[PDB]
Amino acid sequence: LSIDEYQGARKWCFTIAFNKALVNRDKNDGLFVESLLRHEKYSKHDWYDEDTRALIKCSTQAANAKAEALANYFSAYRHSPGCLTFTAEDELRTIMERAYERAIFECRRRETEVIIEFPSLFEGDRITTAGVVFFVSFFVERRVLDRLYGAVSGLKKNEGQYKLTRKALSMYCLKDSRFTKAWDKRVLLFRDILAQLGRIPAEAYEYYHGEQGDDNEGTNPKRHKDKFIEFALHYLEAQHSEICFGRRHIVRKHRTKGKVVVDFSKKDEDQSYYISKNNVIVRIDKNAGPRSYRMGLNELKYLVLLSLQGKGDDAIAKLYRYRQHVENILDVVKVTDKDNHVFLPRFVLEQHGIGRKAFKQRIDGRVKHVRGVWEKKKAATNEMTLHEKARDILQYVNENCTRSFNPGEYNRLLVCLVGKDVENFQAGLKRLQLAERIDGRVYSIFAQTSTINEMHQVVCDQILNRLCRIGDQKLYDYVGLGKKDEIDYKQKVAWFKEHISIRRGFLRKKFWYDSKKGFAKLVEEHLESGGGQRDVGLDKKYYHIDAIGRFEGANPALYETLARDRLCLMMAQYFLGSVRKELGNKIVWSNDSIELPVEGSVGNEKSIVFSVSDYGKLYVLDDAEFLGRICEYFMPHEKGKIRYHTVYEKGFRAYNDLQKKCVEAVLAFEEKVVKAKKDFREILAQTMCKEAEKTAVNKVARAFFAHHLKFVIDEFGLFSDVMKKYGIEKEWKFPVK
RNA sequence: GGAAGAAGAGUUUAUUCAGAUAGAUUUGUCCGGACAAAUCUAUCUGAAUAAACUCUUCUUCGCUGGAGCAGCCCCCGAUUUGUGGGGUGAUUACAGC
Repeated sequence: LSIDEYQGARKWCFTIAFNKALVNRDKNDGLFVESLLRHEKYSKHDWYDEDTRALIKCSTQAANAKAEALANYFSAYRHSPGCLTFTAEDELRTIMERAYERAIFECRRRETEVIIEFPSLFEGDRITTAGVVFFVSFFVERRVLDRLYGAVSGLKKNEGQYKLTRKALSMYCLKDSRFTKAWDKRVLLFRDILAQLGRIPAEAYEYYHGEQGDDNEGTNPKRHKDKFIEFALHYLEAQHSEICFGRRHIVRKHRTKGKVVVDFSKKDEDQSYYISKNNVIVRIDKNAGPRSYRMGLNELKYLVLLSLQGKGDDAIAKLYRYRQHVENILDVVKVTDKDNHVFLPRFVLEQHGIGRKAFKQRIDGRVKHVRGVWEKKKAATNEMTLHEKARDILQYVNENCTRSFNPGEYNRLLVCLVGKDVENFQAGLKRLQLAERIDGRVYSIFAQTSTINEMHQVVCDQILNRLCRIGDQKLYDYVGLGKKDEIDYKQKVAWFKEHISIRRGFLRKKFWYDSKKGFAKLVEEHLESGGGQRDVGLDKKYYHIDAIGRFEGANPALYETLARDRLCLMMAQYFLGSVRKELGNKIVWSNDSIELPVEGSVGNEKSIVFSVSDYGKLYVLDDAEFLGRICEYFMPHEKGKIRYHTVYEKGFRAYNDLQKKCVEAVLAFEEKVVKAKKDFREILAQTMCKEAEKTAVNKVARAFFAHHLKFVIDEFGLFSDVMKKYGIEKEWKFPVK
């Protein structure tokens, strides 16, 4: 349809389409892959062949150059004549044919019409408008593609074949609706954190909804375990760069047996952190060299809280200093003061003579503790599990035996005891008695008993009797105070220097010195003031018990579980608000919404409102200051909180209607001035207008070209009058619109 | 009616997503017309993360010496997890039979 003849001002609608394609490419380069993989990525089956899939995956970043080249040719009448023609040798021409064939086959699966072939062929090296619209189908949304499919293109003419042509070209296009990116890591963290935070604590579930006898996870779940540490470590890694915690892996007498090794490699996703009784290992790498420490939960929660206030990084610096200070103390142990005294462990201080304890007090402390443990075990006979009882009974036999039991023999005896086959135990005792490994007294005392409870009671009686016997050196041997020390001091000091740990409560004294408030008050004040502006979904019924006294009962536990849980809430926000880099810092959270405030008047009413799903990067979303500008210049009357859909449906239409009429006029002016005269603002430079006015007109043109507006108000009037000078005038009602 | 760890097989519970099917509202295109987007309300498939519950296979379950600056427990107080004072015959970033 005179595709080559179509030139000059008669064809300008492609210009804005390619300008939009450029800004879409700037937002995301992967849109090409997404459009090519629309039906396969989130679905079970792929109609693409393996070779076609390999071609699509390998073909990346080359197509955008071709798109940019075509945009330049369509943009200007002056230059770039040979861009349109392309060789059939190109692989892009192969993948286009494959995709078009698959799409037309899918449309033919609709068996309504097969009579007429849909035209999409490119004649030899040249490409028709069908090829151009098919190519620009990628990188754009549905509505712009429909507008370009309008009467501007000659294909729009309605026939019986028209509907199938509309479907085939639009097959690989993406709707301007959300199409939210959902497989990102941060979103999958946020959803699970919220879901787990919506669960009943165990202790409160035991009573409030507690049943006299006890569905399960069915209706109102119970959180069996707490996962505060896993989320806190993820947040700490995400926020800062230096910190990377240790991780554990498994790979492969007591020789060459597989033993877990703590390593700091981040290559494998399967690696899980190393937490054993609420201890972690941290790495601080900066400046001269790496360093490391181990920390408890108490110093972890304070740092996690400190980061959110915005002072976190400085705190990390203090950790870097800590080790050095300890070194100084090791030189001045005798000289230094009490504050440095609390830093060093016991054995270091004991050598200098400080903290020595009398032997008799040690004996008295040890013996009563051991006797209390053993008398508790006596009352706990039936309650304990078989695993504990078997070890308890075997301990007496192994202690009585003169020769240390072989590790291999231990397992079979443990299996025999746990199997309730006490006869095998008796047989083993008889076998060991003959060689005299074990005393015959144990065999005599064990023979009568027939149940594990009876044997446990017998053993407890013997242990209590032997503890009851008068003081002797055998008592010291049995309690373990008799052992001597044969290791030099220097090796122990070297080991201690190799392995250091942080004092408990170190962070709290440094900054919150004057504070009288506890943990909960400190969390709650920042939650109310800094802008959490939310509370956990659970009612205060579960987190407190009214009947029992406040201090009495299990209430001291739950009152803390709330105080930490609030912190978790804030962390979840950081995993969603950080999706966008440009905005997301000015964003303010409020009651399950996300609001972006625009000052405007001194009274703030120009705020815009997103939902959680809307903030997920739909194609409609953009940068920050452009929103304020489009609100200022267009639709001034509306005030108050505005749903983003209203701005989307109002401002963008006015912007497009203005821009099309502006660009067509400027192109016509360029053509006319080029004809009258007989790139890079050469015409505007030729104009007798002032250089400031040249800058104004080219700035106004390039602003509408780049889809962002930053020009001042006065420039548009100058552009209007200079355009009027050439004799072509049209009114767009831009100001006070 | 043994305990932890690993590999594997599943099972069902609650939130998200993609492609399709209807209803209302609303906007803009064409010579009253269909169409094109959107926001809510129901329908059908499929996919991913999390929690719990079964089954199969395997692996380890000892003794000696140093460490309690870290993790646990009792006194003493408290809108509560405290650089207030006393224990823990060791839980291990470890070394030897």
